[PDB]
Amino acid sequence: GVDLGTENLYFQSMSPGKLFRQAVANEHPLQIVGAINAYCALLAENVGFKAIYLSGGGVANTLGLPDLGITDLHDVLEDARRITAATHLPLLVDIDTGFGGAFTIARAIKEMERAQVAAVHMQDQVAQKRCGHRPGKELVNTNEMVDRIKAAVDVKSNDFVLIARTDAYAVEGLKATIDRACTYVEAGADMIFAEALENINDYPTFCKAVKVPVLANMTEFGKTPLYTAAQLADHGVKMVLYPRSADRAMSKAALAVYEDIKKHGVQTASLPFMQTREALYEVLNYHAYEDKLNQLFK
Amino acid sequence: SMSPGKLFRQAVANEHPLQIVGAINAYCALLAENVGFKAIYLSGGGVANTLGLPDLGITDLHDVLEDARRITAATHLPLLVDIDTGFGGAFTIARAIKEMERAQVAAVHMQDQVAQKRCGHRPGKELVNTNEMVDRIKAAVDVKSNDFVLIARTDAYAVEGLKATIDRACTYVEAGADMIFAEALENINDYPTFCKAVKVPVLANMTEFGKTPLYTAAQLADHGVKMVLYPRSADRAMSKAALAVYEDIKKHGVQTASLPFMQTREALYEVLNYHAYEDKLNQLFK
Amino acid sequence: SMSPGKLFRQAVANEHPLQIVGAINAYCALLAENVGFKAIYLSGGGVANTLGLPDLGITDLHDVLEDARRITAATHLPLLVDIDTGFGGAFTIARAIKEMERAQVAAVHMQDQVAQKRCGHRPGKELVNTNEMVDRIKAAVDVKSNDFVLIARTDAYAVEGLKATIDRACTYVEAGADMIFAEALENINDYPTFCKAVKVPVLANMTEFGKTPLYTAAQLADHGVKMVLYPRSADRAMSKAALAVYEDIKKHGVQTASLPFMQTREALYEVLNYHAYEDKLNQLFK
Amino acid sequence: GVDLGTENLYFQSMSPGKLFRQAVANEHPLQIVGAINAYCALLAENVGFKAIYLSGGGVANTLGLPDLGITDLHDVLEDARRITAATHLPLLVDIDTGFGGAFTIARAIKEMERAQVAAVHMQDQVAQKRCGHRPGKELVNTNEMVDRIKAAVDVKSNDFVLIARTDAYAVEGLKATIDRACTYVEAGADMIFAEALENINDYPTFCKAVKVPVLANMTEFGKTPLYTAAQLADHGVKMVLYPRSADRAMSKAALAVYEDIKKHGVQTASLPFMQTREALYEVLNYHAYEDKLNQLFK
Ligand SMILES: [Cl-]
Ligand SMILES: [Cl-]
Ligand SMILES: [Cl-]
Ligand SMILES: [Cl-]
Repeated sequence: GVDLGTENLYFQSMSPGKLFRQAVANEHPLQIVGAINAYCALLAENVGFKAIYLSGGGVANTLGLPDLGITDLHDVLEDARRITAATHLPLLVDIDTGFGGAFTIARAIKEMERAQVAAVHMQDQVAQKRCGHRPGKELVNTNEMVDRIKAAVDVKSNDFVLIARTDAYAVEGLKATIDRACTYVEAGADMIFAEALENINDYPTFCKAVKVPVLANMTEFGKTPLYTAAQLADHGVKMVLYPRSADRAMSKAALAVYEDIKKHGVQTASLPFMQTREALYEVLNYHAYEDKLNQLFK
Repeated sequence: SMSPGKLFRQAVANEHPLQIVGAINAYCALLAENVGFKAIYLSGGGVANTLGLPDLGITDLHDVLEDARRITAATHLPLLVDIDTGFGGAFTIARAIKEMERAQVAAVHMQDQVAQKRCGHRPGKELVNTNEMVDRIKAAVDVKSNDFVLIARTDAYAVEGLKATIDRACTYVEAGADMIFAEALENINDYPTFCKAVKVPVLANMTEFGKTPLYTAAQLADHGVKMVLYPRSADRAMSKAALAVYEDIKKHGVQTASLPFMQTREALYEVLNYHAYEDKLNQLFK
Repeated sequence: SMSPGKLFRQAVANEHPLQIVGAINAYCALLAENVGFKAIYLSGGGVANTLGLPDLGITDLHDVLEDARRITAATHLPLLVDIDTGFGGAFTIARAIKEMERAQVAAVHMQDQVAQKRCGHRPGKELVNTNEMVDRIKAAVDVKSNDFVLIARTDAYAVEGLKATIDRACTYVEAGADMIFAEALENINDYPTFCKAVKVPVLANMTEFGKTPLYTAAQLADHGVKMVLYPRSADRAMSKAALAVYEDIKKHGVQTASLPFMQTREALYEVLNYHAYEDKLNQLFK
Repeated sequence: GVDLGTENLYFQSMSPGKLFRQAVANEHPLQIVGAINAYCALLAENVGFKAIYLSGGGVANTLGLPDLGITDLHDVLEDARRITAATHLPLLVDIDTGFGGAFTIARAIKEMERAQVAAVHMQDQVAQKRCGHRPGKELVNTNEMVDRIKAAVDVKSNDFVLIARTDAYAVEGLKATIDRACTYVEAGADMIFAEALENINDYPTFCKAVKVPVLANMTEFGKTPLYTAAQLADHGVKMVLYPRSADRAMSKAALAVYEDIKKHGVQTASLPFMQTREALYEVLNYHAYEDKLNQLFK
C-alpha cells in the first residue's frame, strides 16, 4: 500500500518494537539519546537520531528527586506517554527493577506497550529492601532476575523489546557478567544492556558469548571511559546509549540564565545562548498547523 | 503559618521589584531557588511546547495542573501559574482555581483573549469584551481564598492603545483581580501612567524574540512596576544546549566535546540536596 | 489481528442489534463482559457525575481519557466513548481522537451541541450549524485510522424535527462520520425513515427518566436500528444500592440487613478471574 | 470570624486531619463508610456520615485487579483526589505498606496531605517479596513496622492522622497483637486499626492497653463477626469502619441490570431498582449551579 516513486511495493505496517529492531539492524551502531520531555525528543529527531531514551534517573531528577527508586510505574509511564504522543521514533524506557513482583512487572510491560513504547530495560539490582535501608548497589541472584524476565516475557507482544540490564561487571567482573547475560537471554531477554564495561577489547568476547544485540552505556562523570560509536561497533556493539548527556547541558544552561538575570537584572547577556523563536516554531512544525487549517477549513 | 498566596503577596511587597523566573519542571524550579529567586513561574506556552505542541490552546487544565503539582511538590517557593483564559466557562474556571489552590499554587494569571472560537478558526490574538473578562474574574473570585492571588492579564495595549488598556485593567481590578499583568508595553514611559492609574501591583513581561524591548528590573521598578516576569528565558537556553549535545554526539560519535558544557555530578547532587537524604536515614534508623 | 475499531465494526454488523451497555469503571466493564455483552460504553455524563459534578461540560479530555484507559486496561471488549463536542477547536479534537486510539478505544461519539459559549451562560441544549459540526467531523476524520469509528451524534430531532435531523445526519455522513447516534426519537416509526435515509448504522439511545420512551432491542432492530445504547442503566441501580447500604448502616448501627443484597466474595473472585493469577504463578515459578 | 446566630464567637480554621480528630471525639463511635468514588462520597455525606474511607482493595478491584499489591501510590492518590475535590468530609485512605521504603512512605504522606486527605492507615504486612511469590498474609517484625511509622511521622503535619493497622490478631493472638500496637503507638501512630478482633470482650483490654483511639473493621464474608456501633463503643472502640459494604451492593445491582437488559432486551424491569433523576440532581446539588449563575451573571 506504500509507494516508491510510482511503483507500488510491499511495505509491512511497523509496530514501535519492530521499528526499534529495524533501527538496530540498519545502523552500525544505533545511537540512542536521552530526552527528558517531548520537546527534547523532537530536537533529537530533527538532528536525525533513529531512537530515543527515557532515563529512570532522569525522570526522578527532573521531579527534583534523587535516583533512589522513590518513583513508580506512573512516574515513568506519564513521561513516556508525553514523548510517544509527539514522535513515532522508537522509544526505549528504563523501568528499573520492574516496580514490584510478577504482576507489577506484567502491568508495566502492558502499560508501556499501550503507551506505544518500543522497548524497556529492566535491571538485576535488589529492589525495595527494608524501610530504613541506605542507598547503594546490590545485585539480585540470577534466578531472581530470571523470574523478573519471565514475568515480562509472559505478557509481551512479539515485536516489543525486553532488554535485560546487568550491573554485574563492576561488582563481579567480566566472567560472572557474561554468565548472567547468557542466563538472561535464555530466559527470554531480546537484547542486553552491559553497564560499565571498561576495556573495549572485552566487547568482542562479551558480544560473541551473548549473541543477542548488546548496548553499551556512555555515561559521564562515572567510572567508565568514552569511546566513539564506530569504535564500539567495530568491537561488536549494536546500540550505544547517551542517557543524560543533553540534560546535564540543559541544567548548566538554565543555571547560567538564572544567574545572569539575578546578577544583571535582565537577560541580555543570555540572548546569544538561547534558541531563536524561529528554530522553536520549526521544531514544533508550527507551519503544518496553519497549513492543516487551510487544507481543511475556511 | 504562611499560605502560598500570602508568601507571594509578601514577596511582591518586600521586593523592588519581584523577579519571577520561568521554570519548566521541578529541577529548574530548584536551580532557580538555589540562585535565590523569591518566586517562580509556570508558563502556559512552556507547558504546550514542552509537550511538543504549539501554544494554540490545545492544552487543558490537567496539562498545566500536572506540571504545577510536580513543581510545588519539590519547592515551597511561591508559584505563579498561567491558566490561559480559564479553559472554559464559569465552572471550569472555578474548578481551575480550586485545583490550583489544592496544588499549593500561590497565584494564577488569566487573560482577556477570545477562547475556543469556531472549530476551524485561524490562530491569532483577539480580545474579549471587558464584560466577558469581568465574568471570568467573578467566576474566579467567587471560589478563591483570600490569600490566593488572581492576576488579570490584558493584551489590550498592542490592539487598543494605552488609554483603553488602562480602562480594562481598572474594570478588572474592580471585578476583583488582585494584580495586573500588562502585556506588551513598548515605551517604558507608558508604565508610570499605567501603574499609577491601576493602583494594584503590576507585572511587566520581559520576553525575548517578541515585539517588546528589554528593560532592567531597576528601570521597570522606577517606573512603578512591582513584578518582572522572565517566562521562557531559561528554557530557550536549555533547548540550544540540548540541541548542541545532540549535534555533537551525531557528528563526532561521542559526547566528549560537550563535557565542559555539562553540570557536574556534584552540582547535581547538591541541587537535589542529596546529602539530606543520607543524613535523614542516619538520623532515624540503624 | 483485529484492531479495537474493527472489533466494534464487526460487532455492529454481526449483531441485530448491537446492545452497548454503560460501565462507569473497569469492574463494571468486567461484569458486563461476563454477562456476555459484545460492546461497552463510557458515558460523558457518567464521568462528570462519578466525579461528583453535573453534566455541564466541566470535564475535559483528561477526565474521560483516564476513565477510558482504566477500562481498556481490564478488557478488550470494544469500547465506545463519549467525547462530548470534542473539548475545543480542530487541534483539541485531533488530540482527542489520537489519545482515544492510543488508549485502545474502539469508537467515540461527538455531538452537534454548542460548545463553551460565554463565561456566564445558563445551562441548556443548543445546536451548532451543520457547517460547524462538519468542521468538527473533518478535524476528527483527518487524524483517525481507517478502522476507528467516528459516530456523529445529533440532538436535532427535539429542536428541529425529523426532516432537518435527517438532513444534518446525511451531511455528517458525507463529512466522514462512520455511523450515527440519533438522540431523542420519540415515535419508533420515525426510525425506518431515518435509518433508510442515513444508510450508515444508526444507534438509538435508550435512556431512563428523560423525554424518550423505551423500546426493546428487537423492536428497534425491526425499525432499522443497528445499535442500542444503555448509557446509565447500571449506574442508577448502583447508586440506589449504595444509598440503601449507607442508610442501613446509619439506621441500624450495622450492615446485617444489607448482606443479602451484596455480591458474594466468590462471585467477586470469579469476575476478577482470581484463579488465573494463582495458576499463572504456578505455571511460571516455584 | 464565624457566627452563632448574631453572636460572633471564636472558631478555629480546621484542617482535614483536625476535622477527623474532632469527628472521633464527638461521635460515639465514629462510623466511617467505604466510598469508591466522589459520587458515593456524596451519598454517604447526604445520609449524614461524618467520615469516609478509600479502601485499598476497593481501588484495585475497581480497576479490575485483585488485591495483590499490584497498585501503587498513584492509583490510590488519584482516587483520593477525586473524592476530596467533591467533599470536605474527612477522608481516611488505605496506603497499604507504604508502597516502598522510607522515602516512598514520605512521598505518600506528603502527597496525601497535599490531596486534602485527613488520615491514612498503613499495615504491618510483608511488602514486595520475591518476583514469583504466591499471594498470602505475612507480618513484618515489629521493628520493620516501627521504621515505617517513623518515616511517616517524620514528615507528617501535627493534625494529620497516622493509623497503624495490625493483622497480628488472626496469626499471633491477642497478647502479641497488643504488644505491637503499643510499640506502634510509641513510634508515633496516632490511632490503631485492629483487624479481625473476634470476641468483643477482648476490646476493653485492647483499648485500655493501647490508650489511643481504636478502629474496629466491620468486613463481610470474612472470619470476623458483625457487632453494632453501639456495642463496639460500649466496649471502648472509637471508630467503626465499613470498608466494602456499599460496593458489594453496587456490584450485585449492576450485574442485575446487565442480566435484565440481556435477558429482556430492555431495562423496564430494572426501573424500580434505579435512583431517580431527581435524587441524582439533588445529590449533585445541581440547583446551586443554576443559583450561582443567577447570583453572579446575566
Ligand atoms: Cl509557539
Ligand atoms: Cl564553568
Ligand atoms: Cl446532571
Ligand atoms: Cl440472589
